[PDB]
Formats: sequence, structure tokens, C-alpha cells
Amino acid sequence: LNPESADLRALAKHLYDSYIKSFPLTKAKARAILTGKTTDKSPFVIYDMNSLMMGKEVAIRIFQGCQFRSVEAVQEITEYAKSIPGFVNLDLNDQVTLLKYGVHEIIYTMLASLMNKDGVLISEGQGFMTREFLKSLRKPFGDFMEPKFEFAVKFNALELDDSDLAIFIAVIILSGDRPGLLNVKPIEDIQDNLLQALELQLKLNHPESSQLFAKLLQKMTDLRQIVTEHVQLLQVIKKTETDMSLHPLLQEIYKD
Amino acid sequence: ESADLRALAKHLYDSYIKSFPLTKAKARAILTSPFVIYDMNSLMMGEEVAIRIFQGCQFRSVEAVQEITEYAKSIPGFVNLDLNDQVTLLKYGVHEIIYTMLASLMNKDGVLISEGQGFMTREFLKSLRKPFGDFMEPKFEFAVKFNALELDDSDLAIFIAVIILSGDRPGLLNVKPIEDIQDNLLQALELQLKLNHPESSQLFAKLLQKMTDLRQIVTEHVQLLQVIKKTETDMSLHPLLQEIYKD
Ligand SMILES: O=C(O)CCCc1cc2cc(Cl)ccc2n1S(=O)(=O)c1ccc2ncsc2c1
Repeated sequence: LNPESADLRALAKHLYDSYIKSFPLTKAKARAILTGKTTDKSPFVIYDMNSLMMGKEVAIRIFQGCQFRSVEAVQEITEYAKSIPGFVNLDLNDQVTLLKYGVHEIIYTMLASLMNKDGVLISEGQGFMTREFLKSLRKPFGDFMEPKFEFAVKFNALELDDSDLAIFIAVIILSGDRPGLLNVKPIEDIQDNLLQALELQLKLNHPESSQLFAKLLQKMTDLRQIVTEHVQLLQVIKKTETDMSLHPLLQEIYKD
Repeated sequence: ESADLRALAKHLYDSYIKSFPLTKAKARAILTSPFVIYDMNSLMMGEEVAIRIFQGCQFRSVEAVQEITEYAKSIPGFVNLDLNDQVTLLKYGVHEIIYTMLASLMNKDGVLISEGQGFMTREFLKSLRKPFGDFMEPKFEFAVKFNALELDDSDLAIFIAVIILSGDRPGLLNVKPIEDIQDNLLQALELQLKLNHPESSQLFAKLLQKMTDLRQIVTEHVQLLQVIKKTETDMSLHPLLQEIYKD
């Protein structure tokens, strides 16, 4: 290669490294747990009430647990964000805006890593809660996870690994078509670079996968819908469950 | 190889020119002489006001759907798909294409209408009643961003075909051949933008990301269209007219 796509490989390497250091449960660990494996080890499976207890009603602590984890993930993603070259040099206000619109799309992207068609890993991989148990939860909580699984099954079909995902989520943060950005130009120059990095990375890592770059970027449409749909379901849960609390961090991100 | 990709591109451009009366090249020249509609008086002396304007947007959309349908049938492979699947792809595709192509007819201040014989002001449209004042605005906001890419008709012809061959539409029966065709169209689009816009880095990626905005415009637009159902309704003189305009 030439010394320009060489700078692109170094950026890919930097981002992957930051990704490993920022996120405790990688796709590689998640698949080892889900699949096999002598590396890593067996999850306790929650598929019903008694299994849940072996692990204030249940639909609601399950939702409460999920939202605490969300906040947990926002902290991890925010820590990854800082490592993206150029990010912390941007107008502070735009850093906040990029994160605000970025984190949930990233959350559901990385959530796919922890999912198969049958359920999702929980508690850093020590548990596995089935899709059917989640869906059997009560109106409305019953289908708050379903659009996540639907996306995940289609996304996981791309067979990305962590080194791919690391650049992808960086692309997502550095959008610049985000509402209310002050300096779009500096943001777009960064994303242009990241998109180059992602394109080279996918050609090298998935040579036989045609137009993976285009198909992965199209997935960005699925994410936005999940987020939009989740936000609305949340508005509903708030009004019907007036004793349901939301974390102010998530509320602050949700406001608008 | 680049052989089939350039023929694909040329073919779609030719079909695009044939199927769509007003091209972007044509519209851009005019935007830079049309009857301007800035007021009620200009609307009248060039023609329920806000309702006549909405129903005119409907007439135009119905026309556009037929133009898009004809274009689709020109996309190599499209007519060989399961017919249910062709109908599904057009069904969920035309709104996104309608607004994509509408951006060709807009600047930040207004939109061409009636074959470019007219031009309706963004402020006049925005000044309309409720809810008829918020229906066009999000399209102007999309258009301002989309037009920043400065695509031309030969770029758009292929992009439009990419949108039509979306293998993720609900209820598709055989997704494989649809993705197979889109893959080829994506290749052709990538090479087109690389040849036509060498100095514009990652234009292919930027355009694809625009699809997420498209989808949201369409989604929130159909949600306003239901709200319009809770405005005007039962009139036994419409029926045949109402039938012509489904969704
Ligand atoms: O193992 C990990 O790293 C935690 C993996 C994720 C996770 C941990 C967890 C713990 C409990 Cl007690 C309950 C649900 C849990 N989930 S989750 O998948 O349901 C989830 C997470 C984020 C999120 N944001 C919007 S909806 C949503 C749902």
C-alpha cells in the first residue's frame, strides 16, 4: 500500500486498541460465551420467573436494570469517544451534541454483539436472558427489546469483528448531520478520514464480502429507527408508569 | 468489471432522462422564467387555499409514482423479480425517491412546481395553516443538506435505482436477487461518483448516509398524513377522486 493508506491502518490500529481498553465485553468474548468455548465460560440462562429468581415487579426491574446498563455504556462510549483523533479538540458544545445523538445508535450496535436470535447476554456475560422471556413481559415492556433483536439478527449477518466495529462506531459519533452543530466542517473532515479507514479495513479484513462498506453504512438507517422507536416507547412508559424513574443522563439525551 | 458498470450507469441515465420530464440540470438552470407564488394573491392570480395546495401536491405525487414505476421497470433485473416483490419495492420506495428528486427542484428559498413553470416560496408554504405549514419544511431541510453533495442527473439515476432495490422492505418474498441487483447498482454508483467527482472524498459514503435522513423524513411525513385524516374527511362527492389518491 502507499503511505496514506498506511496512515489509515495506523488509525484503525489506534481505534481498535482504544475499543478494547474502553469496552469490557468485546464481540469476541461474547461470541465465545454464546457459542462454545474453552476460553470464557457458561452463562446462567434466564427464561422465566423462577430462572430469573435463581439468577416491585419483574418487567420493571428488568427495565430498570437495562437502563442502568445503558448509563454504564454511555460512560464507556464517552471514554472511547475521547480517543478518536480530533474529537476532544472540537467545540465543547459539539462534543456534547455528537455524544447526545451518537450514544444510543452505538449502544444498539454493540448490543448486537451480545445477541443471537434466541436471547442476549447480561451482567458482563455471566447471564443470558432469552428473547422469549423478554417478549412475554407485560404491556408495554413486552416488546421494548424486540426491535433490538430484529436489528441484531440482520446486523450480525454481516459478521463484523471488533476491529471492524471500532471504526464503525467512531464513524457514527462523528456524524455532523446531527441537529444543532456549530462547526460542521471540522467534524466532517474527521469523519471523512474515519470513513476512509473503515473502507480500507473492510476490504482487507473481508476481501470476499462485496460492498460490505455500503451494506454496513445502510445499517445506519436501521439504528436511527430503533432509537426513534425506543424514545417513543419511553414516552409511553413514563405516562402509564408515573412511579417509573429515568436516569437524568438518559433523560438529558432524550430531550428532543 | 468496469465494462458492465459503465453500461449500467449509461443505461440508467438514459432511462432517467426518458422517464422524468424535469431533470436536475434543467431545474438548476431555472433556479438561477417561472411564475412566482409568494402570497395568496399570487397563488390565486396564477392558479380553501391550504387544502388546494395539499391536494395539488397529491396530484403531483401520483404522477411521480408512475414516472418512478416506469423507471424501475428499466432497471436490469427488476422485472424478473417476483411480481409481489416488485410491487413491495415500489410501494415502500417511491416516497423516498419522491423526496430525493424533489430536492432537485428546491433551493433554500423555494420549490419549482408545474414542470418548472412555477415556483412556490418556502415562506408562503411555511406560512400556511396548521398542520399544512409543517408538511414541506422538513423536505426543505433535507434538500438543503442533500443538495450540498452537488450530485448530477447521472449520479442520481443510479442512486435512485439503489433506493428501489432495497432488500429490507417488509414482506419481501425473495430478498436474495434484490440484494444481488443492489450490490451491482452500488458498485456502479461507486465507480460513477469516483469518475464524476474525483476531488470529493468519500462522496459515496456521504450519499449512503443520507438514506437515514430520507427514511426519517418519510416516516414523520406519513405520520402527518394521518393527522390530515383527522382534519378533512367525509364528502360523498370525493369517492372516485378519493379512490385515485390512496397513499
Ligand atoms: O454484559 C453486558 O455488558 C451488559 C449487556 C446489556 C444488558 C445488561 C443488562 C443487565 C440487566 Cl440486570 C438487565 C438488562 C441488561 N442488558 S440489555 O441487553 O437488556 C440492554 C442494555 C442497554 C440498553 N439500552 C436501551 S435498551 C437496553 C437493553
